[PDB]
Amino acid sequence: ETLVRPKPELLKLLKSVGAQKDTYTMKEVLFYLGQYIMTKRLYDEKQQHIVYCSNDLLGDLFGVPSFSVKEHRKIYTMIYRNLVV
Amino acid sequence: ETLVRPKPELLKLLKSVGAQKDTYTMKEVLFYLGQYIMTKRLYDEKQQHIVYCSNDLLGDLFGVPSFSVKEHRKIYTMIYRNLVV
Amino acid sequence: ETLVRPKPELLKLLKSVGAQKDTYTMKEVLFYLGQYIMTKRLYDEKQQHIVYCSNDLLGDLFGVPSFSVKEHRKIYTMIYRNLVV
Ligand SMILES: CCOc1cc(OC)ccc1C1=N[C@@H](c2ccc(Br)cc2)[C@@H](c2ccc(Br)cc2)N1C(=O)N1CCN(CCO)CC1
Ligand SMILES: CCOc1cc(OC)ccc1C1=N[C@@H](c2ccc(Br)cc2)[C@@H](c2ccc(Br)cc2)N1C(=O)N1CCN(CCO)CC1
Ligand SMILES: CCOc1cc(OC)ccc1C1=N[C@@H](c2ccc(Br)cc2)[C@@H](c2ccc(Br)cc2)N1C(=O)N1CCN(CCO)CC1
Ligand SMILES: CCOc1cc(OC)ccc1C1=N[C@@H](c2ccc(Br)cc2)[C@@H](c2ccc(Br)cc2)N1C(=O)N1CCN(CCO)CC1
Ligand SMILES: CCOc1cc(OC)ccc1C1=N[C@@H](c2ccc(Br)cc2)[C@@H](c2ccc(Br)cc2)N1C(=O)N1CCN(CCO)CC1
Repeated sequence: ETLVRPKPELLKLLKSVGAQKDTYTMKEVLFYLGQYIMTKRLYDEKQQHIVYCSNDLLGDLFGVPSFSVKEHRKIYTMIYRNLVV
Repeated sequence: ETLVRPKPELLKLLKSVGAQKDTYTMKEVLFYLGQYIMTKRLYDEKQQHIVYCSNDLLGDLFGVPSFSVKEHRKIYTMIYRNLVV
Repeated sequence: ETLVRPKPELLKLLKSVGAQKDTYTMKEVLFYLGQYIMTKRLYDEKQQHIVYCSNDLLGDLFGVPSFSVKEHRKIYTMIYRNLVV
């Protein structure tokens, strides 16, 4: 049980999909992020592993137009930058 | 910020010297244990780096009668078992 | 409470971390030196117990490129060379 504290904007994001805490485990962070992408359909209708986030609050936070769910380190890094760490 | 959550006993120990939260960074955890040990003089006054936790809550929580503050890995481990981690 | 007087060099250093006295108590100093090192990020990233001070005033004061926080007398010996009396 290793918790993290998301910054104001990220916490706003997680909370838009049901999150209710201030600190979370990374597992929870990724879960909520996953749900958010799926819910707002930021993934490519054709190939679901490609995420197109430009034009969304998510794009702002990750600072990239798109990314692959395979790029784990890149993903951990983009989340990192959004952590009161 | 990387937070951990102390089990009830460790949490009493921590709060017995001033702690006021439920989750802490390991830096804050070790800071407090430091104070607890100093405030109760569990350290050997003839070798200040040796800690004798025998017959003390810290001893029941760490499962050792003594240890050196130089055994970092050992200390992180004894602390791990007292974490809802 | 045995107050101590840090030479000009070291005295100026402690100050940089928000210290306000010409004399302190070892417990106070070490706490600050620890703060200096940490936030200054002078420790090996995969072994926080290793301190790389070269390329820093601290290395000057101690006269060492690096050292381990486990080297206790050495850290005392080094601070005793930075103290009046
Ligand atoms: C948004 C679509 O994401 C996927 C697409 C895939 O296409 C084949 C396969 C796996 C995923 C997927 N992997 C998950 C994940 C978790 C942590 C890290 Br680090 C990386 C990836 C996790 C995820 C979490 C956060 C972020 Br950011 C990106 C991906 N995650 C998911 O969100 N999904 C939703 C889509 N489905 C399809 C179900 O058949 C699989 C799981
Ligand atoms: C999300 C996966 O994270 C891990 C996976 C690991 O697999 C080898 C090992 C360690 C971690 C881990 N390291 C933590 C961390 C904290 C600060 C910085 Br700077 C860097 C890393 C911290 C972390 C924090 C932010 C980010 Br981004 C990535 C990792 N963090 C975790 O969240 N962990 C470690 C503990 N475990 C379960 C152990 O019983 C869950 C995952
Ligand atoms: C209780 C005895 O404490 C010491 C005695 C020493 O003898 C020379 C040297 C260092 C310490 C000391 N080191 C600190 C520490 C922090 C993290 C890890 Br992991 C290990 C050690 C930290 C500590 C924290 C938690 C735990 Br468990 C053990 C040690 N801690 C302290 O509590 N200190 C700092 C050093 N001095 C200054 C006055 O003599 C005594 C108090
Ligand atoms: C005390 C320092 O610990 C680290 C030092 C590192 O060196 C770079 C890297 C990662 C960590 C680190 N790993 C985390 C962790 C959590 C669960 C498990 Br199971 C294993 C490891 C978790 C941890 C939890 C409990 C215990 Br016991 C030991 C480590 N955790 C941390 O405590 N931290 C705090 C310090 N930061 C960087 C601060 O600038 C990194 C993460
Ligand atoms: C800056 C990192 O320092 C450490 C790294 C360690 O790595 C495992 C373990 C213990 C310490 C540590 N020991 C403390 C200390 C106090 C008096 C003397 Br004599 C020697 C050491 C004291 C210190 C004081 C002055 C100087 Br010089 C060097 C170290 N002190 C600290 O500064 N810290 C701060 C960081 N934390 C992380 C815990 O998760 C541990 C304790």
